[PDB]
Amino acid sequence: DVETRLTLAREFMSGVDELPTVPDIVLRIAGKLNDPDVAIDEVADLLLQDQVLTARVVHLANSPLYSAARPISSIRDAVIYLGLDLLREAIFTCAIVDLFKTGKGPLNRSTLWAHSLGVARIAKLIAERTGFLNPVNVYVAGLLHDVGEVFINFFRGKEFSQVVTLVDEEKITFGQAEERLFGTSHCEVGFALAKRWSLNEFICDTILYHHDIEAVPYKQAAIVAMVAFADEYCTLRRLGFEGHKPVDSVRTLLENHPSWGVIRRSLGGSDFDEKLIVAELDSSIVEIRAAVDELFLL
Ligand SMILES: [Cl-]
Ligand SMILES: [Fe+3]
Ligand SMILES: [Fe+3]
Ligand SMILES: [K+]
Repeated sequence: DVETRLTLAREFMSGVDELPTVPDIVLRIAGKLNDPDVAIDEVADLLLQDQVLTARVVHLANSPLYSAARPISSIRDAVIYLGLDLLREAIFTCAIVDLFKTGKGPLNRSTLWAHSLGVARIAKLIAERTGFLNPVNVYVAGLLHDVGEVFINFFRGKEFSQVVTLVDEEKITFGQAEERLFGTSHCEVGFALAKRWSLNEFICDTILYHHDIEAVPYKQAAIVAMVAFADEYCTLRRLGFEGHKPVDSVRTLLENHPSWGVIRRSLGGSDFDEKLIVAELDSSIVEIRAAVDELFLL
């Protein structure tokens, strides 16, 4: 009954007069992720007129995670030092942050952003460790995964207020509370939204299926599997808000997570040890959380 939930999701957006938008640069970048031979200076040139976006990009570029110890002070430095993929990634991040800032609701702006940035970054780490060829695509799917909660929070806040208090009082997940109160969730709303924005279906499906990887109706589902894992990981390691049923052992859950099999079926040649990946994440999650929390203050 996804169409029932998808129909309800579209009706839920109908009642909003002015719907959120994303910059053309976000859609442009989203569209070009698979083209290895784009000219870096063309990408760089997109920032030229935008002093605010430019300064944001130089700031993220200079962060340890992007730069290491090398000082990035101009955009010219960022171009030379980041290269095409990390530059697309940094620009995407610095432009999409306006979506997460431009509103208020019952959940704090910073809650949704920090969780989304965490998911993006962890999902990318997984992409890298499992040999996935275009990890920026996983990053972008990750950062957008909960764009539906952003919508409900900012645009149907009066209503989301009730989701929050049902969650806080009966200790169910946001997705469960949404299902009960609205008959649809941020998965379906986020899908409807991303479809309205003309985002590729690899992103749309990640938004739709990220709370149950086992629902994806096709075999090559690496990105979704990566972001679903990253979301559950973040939620279980203090980088989230959506809630989770009680777990006997988190490490064991993460080690046995269904995404690992989905990634292996999608990437026939990839050899990885999910035990060591979970261990690595756990060893760096305090640092990851610090970096996330510090980048932009929303
Ligand atoms: Cl739809
Ligand atoms: Fe979610
Ligand atoms: Fe999430
Ligand atoms: K503020």
